[PDB]
Amino acid sequence: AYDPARKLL
Amino acid sequence: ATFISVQLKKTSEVDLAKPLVKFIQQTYPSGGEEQAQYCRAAEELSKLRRAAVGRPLDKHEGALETLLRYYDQICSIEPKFPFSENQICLTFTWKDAFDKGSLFGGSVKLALASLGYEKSCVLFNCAALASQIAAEQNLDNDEGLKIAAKHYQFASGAFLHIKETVLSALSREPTVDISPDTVGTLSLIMLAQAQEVFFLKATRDKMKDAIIAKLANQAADYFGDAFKQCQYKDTLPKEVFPVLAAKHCIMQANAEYHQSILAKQQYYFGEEIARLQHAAELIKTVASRYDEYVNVKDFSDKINRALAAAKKDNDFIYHDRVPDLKDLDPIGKATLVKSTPVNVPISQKFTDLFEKMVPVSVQQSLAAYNQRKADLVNRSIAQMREATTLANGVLASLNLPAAIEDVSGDTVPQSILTKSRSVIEQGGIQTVDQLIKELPELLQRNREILDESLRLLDEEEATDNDLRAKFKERWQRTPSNELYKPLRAEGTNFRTVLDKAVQADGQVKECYQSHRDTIVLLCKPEPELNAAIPSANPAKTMQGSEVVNVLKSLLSNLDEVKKEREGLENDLKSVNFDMTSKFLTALAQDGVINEEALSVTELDRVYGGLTTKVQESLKKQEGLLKNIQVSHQEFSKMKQSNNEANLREEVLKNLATAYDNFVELVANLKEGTKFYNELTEILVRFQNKCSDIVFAR
Repeated sequence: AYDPARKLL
Repeated sequence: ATFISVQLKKTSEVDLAKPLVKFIQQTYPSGGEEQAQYCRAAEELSKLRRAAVGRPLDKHEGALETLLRYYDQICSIEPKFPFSENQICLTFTWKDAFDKGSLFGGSVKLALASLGYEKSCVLFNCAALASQIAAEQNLDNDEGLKIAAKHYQFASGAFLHIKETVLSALSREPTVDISPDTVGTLSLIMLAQAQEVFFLKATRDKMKDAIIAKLANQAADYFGDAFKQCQYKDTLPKEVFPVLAAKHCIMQANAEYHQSILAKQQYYFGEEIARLQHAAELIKTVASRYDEYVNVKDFSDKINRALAAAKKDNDFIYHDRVPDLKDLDPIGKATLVKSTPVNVPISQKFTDLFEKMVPVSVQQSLAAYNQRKADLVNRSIAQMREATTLANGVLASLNLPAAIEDVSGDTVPQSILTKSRSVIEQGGIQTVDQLIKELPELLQRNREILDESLRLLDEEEATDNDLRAKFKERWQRTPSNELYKPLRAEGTNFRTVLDKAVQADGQVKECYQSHRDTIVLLCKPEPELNAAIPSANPAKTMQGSEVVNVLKSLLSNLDEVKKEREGLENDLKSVNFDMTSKFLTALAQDGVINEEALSVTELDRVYGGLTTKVQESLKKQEGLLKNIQVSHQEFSKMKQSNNEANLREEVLKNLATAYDNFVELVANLKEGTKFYNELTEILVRFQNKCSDIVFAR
């Protein structure tokens, strides 16, 4: 669910 | 005694530490003891280049070893920095050794960001300095000869190496001095002069004239080929051409004179005279045409005496006919020289400053390998979860396995009671109520860090624009505006990260609001919970059924199949293979590291067992889900649609869905929390780059 945001790191 | 040597090439001073430390750091743990030596090596290095090139020159093994060491250490660095892409720009500026340019301007200079340029020039200077030290040897004593012979051969080998690498090593054209043809001729000149030195030893040692003749003849052959190459290209200094012509002749004469002695010892008196006449002809021309470069008088006298005396015995005693030269046999040739191969290290007692630094091709294959391993592991893992999510959602959809635990519509089925107790023991909703409450706070914390960070830049950029405004002269500097463009780019990204994180907060919160009521119920003490689950008349017909025992163990397997994914995922994550030493082997034992095939092979070895058991799970679930859907709808025949039982069924299906949701929700919240806390760590760092830079300014 927070994978999409970790991607942007 | 005149021997040709070569002048050193000039280079401009160049900050060698700069592009190196820059990268060194971009590559290691800041403050980490890696940098403690690798940055401390790129210092000694720049100080070495200074010594090996910037210094006004001293003709001794000291300055030559420094230069040799410098060649070595440069070569030992090429595979340990990213020169290949050249995106690591450092520019080397060398002048021509002879002031040779096609267009008529004295010195032609050339700067290149190619370590291959650097390499060829250092080596050329190595050969030249060697050539100058050789030329100074005392060729009257035994060690003068040994040193000269070794240096001419080294210079020969270096020049030759340069001839065979220089272009592949450079994109464009080289300055003349180092072009393959110029360096090919110089290599041959140096080899000729080493043969000469051996001719001179043979002489000093009073060896057989037959030997001395062949040695001198070989030398003449070398000097003659070098002469020829220079005849129609003039890329060497002015004095080189006459000197080569001279030494060619003087060496032919020495060959003639020594062979003539051999002829007289064999009573070939006519030959003796013919050969001396030839020698005298040669030496005579040299003496008059190259008196500027050569002294031949002693040799001329010694020949004249031998010719005079040979003619006296022959005119009066022997009366042997004197042959035409066209009719003599060739004199043989014997070479005792080899142009020396360049095999770093060419310096003595070499020690590689960056020995420990990992080849750049290895670190690139390691990273490539991890993007491949993450993919392997994540894929397998995500595949599994999705499959478990699906199966749990299906079973709920069927009221399984509550339905078949529901003997009396009177009590809480065992699976429901187990799940209930499982939830209550992990805190119940007040656990999820907390994480949901604190989420917006972890978000705020991070907005705050990012905000104070950028305000710093904004405030310092402000005073900077004011100072440049009221004090143009005393406040000249690169604007803060330009200096801060990079950091404000990280800033903006970070911002877009928080955008996504909030988006996810919203999804998780909407899921929490839409399932919080059932969960609260699920968390009640057994009797209270039971008294909230509507009763039904249980069809006792169901106890023992064929459909039931099949469904029951059909569900037993599905359960084992999913508790299995727990160890599986845990094993995927817990193993690791360090691939460095396998990459080193491929590079030492071989010319190149082919990582694709290498890592694919190691991945299959490390993870293959699991990526196959995982793969088994899925199709084993498919088999189970298919069999269950059918075997159930038969259980649906024995099923009896009475509204008392329909109500019960709704509530049971919902409590099970509630368990799933509780488990899933808690996980998305722990995930989101871990994320925001990592984000605080990364953001606090970013706040330091900001303050550090506002206070260096």
